[PDB]
Amino acid sequence: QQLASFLSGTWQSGRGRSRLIHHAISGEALWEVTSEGLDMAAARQFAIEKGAPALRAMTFIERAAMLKAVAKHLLSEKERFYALSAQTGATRADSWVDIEGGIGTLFTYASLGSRELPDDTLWPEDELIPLSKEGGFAARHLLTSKSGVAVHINAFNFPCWGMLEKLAPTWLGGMPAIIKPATATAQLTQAMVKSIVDSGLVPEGAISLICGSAGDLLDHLDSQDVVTFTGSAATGQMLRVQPNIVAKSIPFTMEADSLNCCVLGEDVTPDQPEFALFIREVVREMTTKAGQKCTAIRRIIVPQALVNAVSDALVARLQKVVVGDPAQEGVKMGALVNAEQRADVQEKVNILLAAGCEIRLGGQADLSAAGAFFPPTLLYCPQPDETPAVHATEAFGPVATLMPAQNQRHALQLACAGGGSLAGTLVTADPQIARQFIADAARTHGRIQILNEESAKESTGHGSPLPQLVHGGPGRAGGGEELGGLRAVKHYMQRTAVQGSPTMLAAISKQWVRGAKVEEDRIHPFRKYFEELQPGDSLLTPRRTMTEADIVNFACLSGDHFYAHMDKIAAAESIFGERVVHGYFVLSAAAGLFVDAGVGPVIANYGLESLRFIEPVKPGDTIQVRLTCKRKTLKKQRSAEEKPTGVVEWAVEVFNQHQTPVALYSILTLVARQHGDF
Amino acid sequence: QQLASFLSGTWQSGRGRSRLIHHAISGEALWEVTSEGLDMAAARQFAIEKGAPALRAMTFIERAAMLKAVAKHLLSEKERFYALSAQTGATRADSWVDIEGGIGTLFTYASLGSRELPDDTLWPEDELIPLSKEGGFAARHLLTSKSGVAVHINAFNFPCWGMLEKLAPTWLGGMPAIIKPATATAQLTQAMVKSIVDSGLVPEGAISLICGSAGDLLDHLDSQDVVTFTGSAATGQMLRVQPNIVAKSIPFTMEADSLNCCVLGEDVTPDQPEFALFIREVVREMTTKAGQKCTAIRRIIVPQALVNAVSDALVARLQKVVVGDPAQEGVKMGALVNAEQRADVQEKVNILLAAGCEIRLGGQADLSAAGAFFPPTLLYCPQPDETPAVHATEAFGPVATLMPAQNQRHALQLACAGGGSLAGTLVTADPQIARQFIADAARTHGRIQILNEESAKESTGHGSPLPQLVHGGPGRAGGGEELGGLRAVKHYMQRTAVQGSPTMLAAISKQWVRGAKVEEDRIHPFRKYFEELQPGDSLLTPRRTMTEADIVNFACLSGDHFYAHMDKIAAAESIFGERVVHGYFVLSAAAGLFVDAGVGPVIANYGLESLRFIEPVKPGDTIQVRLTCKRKTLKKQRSAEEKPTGVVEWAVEVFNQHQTPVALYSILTLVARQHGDF
Amino acid sequence: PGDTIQVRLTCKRKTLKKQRSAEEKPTGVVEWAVEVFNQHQTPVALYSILTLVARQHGDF
Repeated sequence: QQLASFLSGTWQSGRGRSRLIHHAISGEALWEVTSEGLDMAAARQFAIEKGAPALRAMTFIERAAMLKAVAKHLLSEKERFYALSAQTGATRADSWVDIEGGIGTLFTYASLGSRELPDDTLWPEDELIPLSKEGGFAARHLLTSKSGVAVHINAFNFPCWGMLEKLAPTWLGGMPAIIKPATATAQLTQAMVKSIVDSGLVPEGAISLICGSAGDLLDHLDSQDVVTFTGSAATGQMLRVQPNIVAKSIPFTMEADSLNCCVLGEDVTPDQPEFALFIREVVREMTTKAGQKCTAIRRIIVPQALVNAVSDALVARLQKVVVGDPAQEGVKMGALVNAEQRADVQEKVNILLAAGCEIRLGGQADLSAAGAFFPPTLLYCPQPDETPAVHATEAFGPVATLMPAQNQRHALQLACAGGGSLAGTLVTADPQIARQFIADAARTHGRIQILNEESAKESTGHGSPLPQLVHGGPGRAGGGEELGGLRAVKHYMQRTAVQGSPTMLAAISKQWVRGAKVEEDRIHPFRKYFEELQPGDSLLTPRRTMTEADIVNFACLSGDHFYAHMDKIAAAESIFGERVVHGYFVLSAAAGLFVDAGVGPVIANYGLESLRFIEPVKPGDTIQVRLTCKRKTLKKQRSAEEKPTGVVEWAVEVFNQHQTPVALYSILTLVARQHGDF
Repeated sequence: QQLASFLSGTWQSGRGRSRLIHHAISGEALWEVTSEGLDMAAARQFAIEKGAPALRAMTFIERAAMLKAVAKHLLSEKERFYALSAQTGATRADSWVDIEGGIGTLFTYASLGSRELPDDTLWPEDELIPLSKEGGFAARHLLTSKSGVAVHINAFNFPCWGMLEKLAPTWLGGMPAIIKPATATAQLTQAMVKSIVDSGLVPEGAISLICGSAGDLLDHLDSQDVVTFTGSAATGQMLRVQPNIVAKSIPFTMEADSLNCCVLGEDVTPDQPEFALFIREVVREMTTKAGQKCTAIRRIIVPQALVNAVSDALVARLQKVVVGDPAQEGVKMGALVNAEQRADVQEKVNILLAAGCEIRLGGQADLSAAGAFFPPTLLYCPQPDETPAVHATEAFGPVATLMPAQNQRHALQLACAGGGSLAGTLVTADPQIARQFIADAARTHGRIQILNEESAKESTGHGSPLPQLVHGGPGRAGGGEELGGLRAVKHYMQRTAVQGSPTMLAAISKQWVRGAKVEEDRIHPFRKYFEELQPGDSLLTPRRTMTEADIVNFACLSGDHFYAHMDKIAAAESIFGERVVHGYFVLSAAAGLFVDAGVGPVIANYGLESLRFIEPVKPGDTIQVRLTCKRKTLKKQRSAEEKPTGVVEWAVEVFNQHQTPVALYSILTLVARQHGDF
Repeated sequence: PGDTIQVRLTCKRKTLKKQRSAEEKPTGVVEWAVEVFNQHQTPVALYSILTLVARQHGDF
């Protein structure tokens, strides 16, 4: 039964050398996978010529909506993916974390994209940077989608989450994706790809899949392509030195095997709840996914005195875990994905034992059984500082080593001795211990969780990588970063400093910037609908003279009698030298000047972005307000009856009678739209 | 005369194979450089053991102050550097751009560090990310200094700017630097290093210099080290595939040769000022530094009709440039740095001519003269789309090629055909042309300037890389990024997502976060000095009942009679369903509730960071304010008489009678300090 | 209290004023009818205001 790969817009399979996908439980070969003789250059060309322009033509809002629609479509058909994930030897809980994590990642990226990405094909990331005394020359940073292709090479650990976690920012960045999943679990990935292709929610060529060898795809890539890799250190190190990749300076991101630690604080004792939740956390991370998650705990660092206690409390809890076929009731842990994986894990355990380690709970597995089952294994290292192999060798299975520490600094040294890790946990109740541990060991771990009684109530766990947080680490972990929210998007884009006149930068950004040309229409901007508004549509308001009465009345009404406003004697000795107008009164008076009272397209204010008071305002000063449309962001209608609205940001500039700016800030608004989009 | 290298805290030179530094004008060998037999592992160990902890112990404010002090010290001794830069064959203008650019970079990084980096050894980059319904589990990103060493390998182009542009963010990131300058101009770099070492403003081992070969330093590096490279593509590609670098996943940044373009818009005509300033820009970039700056213009893309005009206007302007010894009056352009450089430039010119190019102004140089002089050269390509060598070969000298374009899209294709560039210029007056050009060609250029009449008045130039903007580009440009303001700092740090209870994250960050434990002292927080304040010091204010009178009075005083507040009929048909209290009145009433009136440590408000109105406030609702100290930032005294002040950020949470948060924002304040620091 | 007022302002009459000199600002008298209604559209106030409005073109 050939596993088809989707490339050049067609489902096709290769001929020649084939690799077998076996059922993890049954042991029967149920797929064979090959891509020999398929034209990889044609696949790349197809993705570039039509997928990439179609994605680039879409705005970020449209791409976020496409992600949301794809997330809903995939969620509707989750049962198929559950059935196919059962073939990988994962329980319902493991399939839940994989599939729902993937779909949750898509939802989260869609929400983030909708909330805080521009309604444009270009992304101005920062505010204008002044570079001249007159303000005739400035610059700002843009992010533009790369015109090439993103090549994602995934591991077998998360066939579905591992795809969508890279696919969501790749698509949100406007880049077509070619996905090369790990062979061992490729059959699952294909199914989701099929769904997406059959959804008709994506442009043609926006997604391609290669089942089997990548052939010579990496030899056909150019400067505008990117490569992401997850798997063994050796394979990624081989790919990093690819002559074509190094010649064209192609961005290459690698995530590799990591020795994730779990440090027990010296403040905790067996009587504390911290002890119990530490044992529970370690066992959960060891047993979930048969410890085949890249964030599973491999090293357990505990105080010397506590060792003999912990070694008991784990084993008993680790004894209750039942390893078997997840279909039958009473199994809480499945099997590994492959017999080859089991042999590898056994080899790693044997290496650790040969390098001075003691079995606390069984490390020998049956290397003749049809199922790829491995018993929960706990090892012990009496000399952690004299055994380097415990800090270099990791078993990609339900295997962890516990080691003693002293004086809370030896623990930090042992945590840092990993040579770089993806995740770390410290279990403590003392804030100072947490501070010291982070300050000394965050440089070697990409994620650290401080687990206490308060956190454990709703903690998503040590091993679950959330889409709002970075997934990566230095050194042995590979040196990549992923899933850092919008950070990930910026890996599929080119950052360009654009210099020039503010007017030119405003036109380039399709956002008004300080010092740019404005349009005054003689129609008040708040009376215009979202569609009639343009960035640069501006109003110069009537003036208002600030009086001593204004200071007194605002201080009375607000209750703020701060000495700088209401005490002459003290204000004489202040930096200003006399009593001044309240900053918030300047803001309030400005609002009075520019706001149109009538019922209109403006729905709500709801926001104020970045307020600085530059110059004091004195009685007898006269303020004037320039109100300019800065940025427009359409909001997709969540239903059919909802009022079609858009987010409009307005730059407000408040000047005095000398035209010197006294207040500069931005307000957010909701403006009603004439035309909806269901 | 041996050129000493500063490593292991000592000035020392090597023995054996030596390379000669010649005077660019005279041609006499005046230095010889060698580092054979010097212990590179000892240098690395020395930098790591004492330089790195000493830098890491310092806060960002202290490190910014160290940068500022070093900048002032270097500026005091600039004449020595001018005299030594004269030996490199650079004019006073070129030496000015190099030395003052370097010192300006140091000043700018110091200012940026002082303004917007925390008063701590850790850097929380973002706001708290909620990850639970109760708010018991959250996460935020920290940046921590790497414990290793930064190895900077620089080019001969900017011996001093090229060092300081990397040194300023490396030190601001808390990382020791080992600098390997290009041999050809190493004598200049050494001098500045000497000054720094002799300043006593830096910790011991915070800076090392290697003059000559790097030996086997790259074989001794670990996961916590970083490498930056500038120079030829071949050398950087060789370094990228170093077995030790690829094994330990050591961050490697490369900047390589780029074919910087200058596109002339189709809207411009010879009668327009745009034409003149285009000619002036192209000639300036060609002639400055004898075109040895990495951002010099190499390709000139002009409309077909304009070609014969431009080809004339350039040549005449290019004829007036006098090439000779800069010491004698009437030379506006110096020589190249080396005879080897001259031979290389001549070889590249000959390659271009062999690949179908025509001389418009002389390309043949005297390869027997003592001085490394090269005449200003202008070439012409009749078939730009049929000659690939014009889009791959660059001459690192005063050489540029002009080529025709058509229909404004062929120009964009030719600009993108460079395969990635550091800088690009478009000369135009039409905003739509600028928009199209950016939208289609920003993905292949790291910096683009739109040059018009308005910009040219104070434009710093096409070739000058400013410290607030990114310096880098994809593909042929190397794929690095540098000088992106604080972005650069983050390349020398590890980004770690820290998860846990808000209380633990507040302790870890030394900044109060939403939902964390607070301290109520029964002393009002505004009455405490900066030193007595702690993040988490909080006050729960008295309550104030919002009334219809309050709405009317605030609308009257401010002048804002928006229908949502002052019209019952319209407010009935709004989303809220009845008239509500002004958001700014909620803000003003909150200020009245928490502000202490008395003369005290609080000096000014000056700021409001991020305001969102979550829930409407109705008449008969009662508001209460929780005011908490969020972040403290000490300000270094610029003089001895200045009042010692610090920036304190306060989180303000305004609730209604149901304890539901109606306003969440942050205010900035200046708080006086008891103890100054001169 | 609790009534909501709305105002219709309409130009009622225009009366040009002859310039007495050459430097005087050319102005005209404009009368405006003001109608103030409540939420039931029942008129609660009816009156006229006088105004001086500047002219673009004078007549010496």
